[PDB]
Amino acid sequence: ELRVGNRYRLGRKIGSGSFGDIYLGTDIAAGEEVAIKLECVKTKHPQLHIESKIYKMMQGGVGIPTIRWCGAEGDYNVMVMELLGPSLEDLFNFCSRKFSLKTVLLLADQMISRIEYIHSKNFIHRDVKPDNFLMGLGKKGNLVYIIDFGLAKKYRDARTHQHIPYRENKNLTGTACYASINTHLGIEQSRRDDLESLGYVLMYFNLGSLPWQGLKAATKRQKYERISEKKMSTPIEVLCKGYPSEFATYLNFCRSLRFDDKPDYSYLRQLFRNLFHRQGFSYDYVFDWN
Repeated sequence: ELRVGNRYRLGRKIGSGSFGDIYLGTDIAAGEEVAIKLECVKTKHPQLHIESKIYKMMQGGVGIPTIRWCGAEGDYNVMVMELLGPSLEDLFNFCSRKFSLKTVLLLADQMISRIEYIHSKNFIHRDVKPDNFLMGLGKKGNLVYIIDFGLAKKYRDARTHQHIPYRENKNLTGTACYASINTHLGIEQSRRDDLESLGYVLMYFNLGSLPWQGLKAATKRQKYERISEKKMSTPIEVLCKGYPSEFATYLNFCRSLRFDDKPDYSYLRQLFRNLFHRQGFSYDYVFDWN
């Protein structure tokens, strides 16, 4: 029987992540289902070990999955991960690509907090998108988790908190559709960029689409140019027309942050909390899918 170590039976592919695919796993003894990420070792720049280290530095945070680095069985590096529930994109689809305002705001409160927590541990995520947020299981089915640290980067020194310098970006980039304007301009990402991307995710949930999705017959690398140009030419006020002004205020705030600023996470959450409460909502974790 093909197993990881002696413990995790390997199953079918269940998805993709940064730098490697994900397969279903079954603790032969415990019966518990896990996710197993595999990275081919044939590369001069391996990433999965680094990613496992970041997860380990985040462990114990609310909404951070538990992982196990297992080193290299033959041609693959192996990381075993807590199996979570559906992603927010999956749940958006279960909801026929319509979320209520209450659900968007329930999600927004937790997603800002998840990003704040990563930042508190000295990293930026750099690939904020719907598929990297997933709901927990069972008791923790009301908790939003954030996943995938393969593109994450330290933005400040752990001992001195000296911020990384403002420079042209060197590292690989996340999805074009949710990238910040600074990323399109070739500047190193910092805390502000993670939060700006979250603003595009929230407006995606509000709209069902973003105005820069949908593309032209081209080289694909042109396709990135198309997304960049439409995003930069679309004012936040046009993007957010017809939705509560807090979504536009949120995005303007993130765009106006200085590179090394500590974002006012509380302000951003409070914009949405006071909107949520003005509608008579309660933070009772009853999402549309419940």
